[PDB]
Amino acid sequence: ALEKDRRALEALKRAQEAEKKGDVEEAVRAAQEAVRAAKESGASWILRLVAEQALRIAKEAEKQGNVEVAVKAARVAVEAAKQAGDNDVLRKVAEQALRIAKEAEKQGNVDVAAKAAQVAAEAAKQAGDKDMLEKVAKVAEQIAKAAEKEGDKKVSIDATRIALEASLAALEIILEELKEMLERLEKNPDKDVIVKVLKVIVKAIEASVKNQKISAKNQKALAELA
Amino acid sequence: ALEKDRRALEALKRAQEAEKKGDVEEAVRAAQEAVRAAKESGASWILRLVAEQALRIAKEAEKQGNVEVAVKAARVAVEAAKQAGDNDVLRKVAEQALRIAKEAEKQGNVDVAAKAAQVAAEAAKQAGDKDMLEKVAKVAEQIAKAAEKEGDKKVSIDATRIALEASLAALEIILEELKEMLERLEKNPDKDVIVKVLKVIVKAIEASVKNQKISAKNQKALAELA
Amino acid sequence: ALEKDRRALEALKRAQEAEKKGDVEEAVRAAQEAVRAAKESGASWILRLVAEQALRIAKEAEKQGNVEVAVKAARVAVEAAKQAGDNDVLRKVAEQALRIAKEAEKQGNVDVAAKAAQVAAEAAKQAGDKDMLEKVAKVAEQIAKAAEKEGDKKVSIDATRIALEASLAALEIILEELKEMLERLEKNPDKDVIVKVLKVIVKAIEASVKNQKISAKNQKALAEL
Repeated sequence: ALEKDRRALEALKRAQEAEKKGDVEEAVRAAQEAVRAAKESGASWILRLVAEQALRIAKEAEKQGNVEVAVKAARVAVEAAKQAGDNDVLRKVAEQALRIAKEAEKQGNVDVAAKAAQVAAEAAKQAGDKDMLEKVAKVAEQIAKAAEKEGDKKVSIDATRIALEASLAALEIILEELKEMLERLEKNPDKDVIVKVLKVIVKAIEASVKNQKISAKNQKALAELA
Repeated sequence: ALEKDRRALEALKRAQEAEKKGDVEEAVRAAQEAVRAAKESGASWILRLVAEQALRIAKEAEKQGNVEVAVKAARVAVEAAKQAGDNDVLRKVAEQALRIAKEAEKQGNVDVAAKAAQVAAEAAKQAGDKDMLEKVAKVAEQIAKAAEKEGDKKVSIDATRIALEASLAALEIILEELKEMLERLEKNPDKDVIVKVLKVIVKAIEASVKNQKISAKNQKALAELA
Repeated sequence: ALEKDRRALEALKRAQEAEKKGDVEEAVRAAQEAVRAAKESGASWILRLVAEQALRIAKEAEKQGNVEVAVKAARVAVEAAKQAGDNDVLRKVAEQALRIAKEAEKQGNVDVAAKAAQVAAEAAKQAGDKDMLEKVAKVAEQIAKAAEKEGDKKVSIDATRIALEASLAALEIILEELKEMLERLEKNPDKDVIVKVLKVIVKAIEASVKNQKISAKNQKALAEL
């Protein structure tokens, strides 16, 4: 709260050596202790550095391939921002985790591509971004179809699960926006408000039908296993 | 009339004598013979007794614990109340089975608890009580969450299946209520009727999201099996 | 031409002579050769002729009562009409594959009935007929209930999967009709257009509930093992 943040800054001082070099071993070890010691302190002012530093170690991990360790750095980034409560960094980690997922898809590593999609769905859910959640759901659907071609089934089933959980979360946000527009129509009836509510109902039916579309894929994946 | 029916009332007295003597097991065996002879006669009047009588045996067990015998008596009650067609008794069977299911959950027997939550669902769907069907789902979710901690995974799948079939039955009722409101919208196109139809659609979508969220939680219970 | 091609035309002629003879069984074997060679040509038409000819083999196999051969004839017709387009040919196959499904029923062959319902759901989904896809999903439900009464559980799971796929396909088509109705509401927003949009919204929710009902039964079958 007040008397243990200095232990994290010195753990951040032992972390920033990976700027001149490209070491990922000491970068993930320092990121583990940084996001850990900062979370127990509960000081959102030290969580803003470890979250931004994790974006710096994940950006360098994105270079030179290294997608296997880039997701481990984005996992640290989302854990720091999830407990801090900042909505802007969660949107940046979500968009950056999508790159790690699309890169790992090209690298042939669907396991890392799925793990990067989970982090992308992890930050987008907590931040409440409906446009990002549906995007993570469609990226996880491509990883699932890619794993189906790779004959993996291990990641394909987990990729549909992330696609379903991401699209289900976006369906809740649209549902909340529809009930916010419903209470606005109350005590204020108008043809312009009715049209605005009808447009949200269509968006909700669109997110529901796509959610059932992903739901049938996850049942299809489970049916191939059993 | 007087045969294949007198045998039903004799089984009721054989059950009534057991309730005062004890051993509710023998009371259910008599109530099982009663509902069998009552269903053969097809008299809705005798079916209301064996239903309300078997309900009494279920409450006799509740104080004695023995939730295994309570569900057997609640299944006889819901089977007799279903063939009779009296929704008042079916609404009482649903509430009593929720009690047995919550007590079997406190006792740790989540298997009997799920069987009781199934009996509660059977009664609430036959009577057409959406407010009870949504209530049954809440309990069947609690039993599923309870089966998660106990390690009994087969019950967790069966409990989420029951929470799904209850939410599904509630969605059909709201869908029927929506088609009646759409029927009153075809006649007299009015701004006030539109607001009421818009109000039901949001409730139908909100129930659909709750059903797809229960379905997603059920598929999560299926993907956990290694 | 001559090479690669023509091999399908001569196979179709052998099929036409087999239809005149009424062997039907051999007619499917030649038609299988014809649709494979026509895919090698990758040419519009030819396939269109193989699709329309194979339908006739499936029609005369209904008169013969050989529903087993009829589902292979419709499988070649749905595979040829899929590559050639012409959704009126696909709609013609789905109508014939449902007739095969009902004829496969009642006789007792629920496995072939499931194969016929898949073909009907294959054509109607490609053509985009929600009224046929809904009709395929209802017949696939009749196969699943009958497969339970006959005792074969593997066919019952396959029948519910086809029922869900044809029901999910029709739900996507109705969603597109609703999006088109919403865009017409944005350009002309008044009471009468709102009434028609709300009428489609009810049809979209009614299909969504019927799709979730089949999804739950497929999950129940997946809960086993």
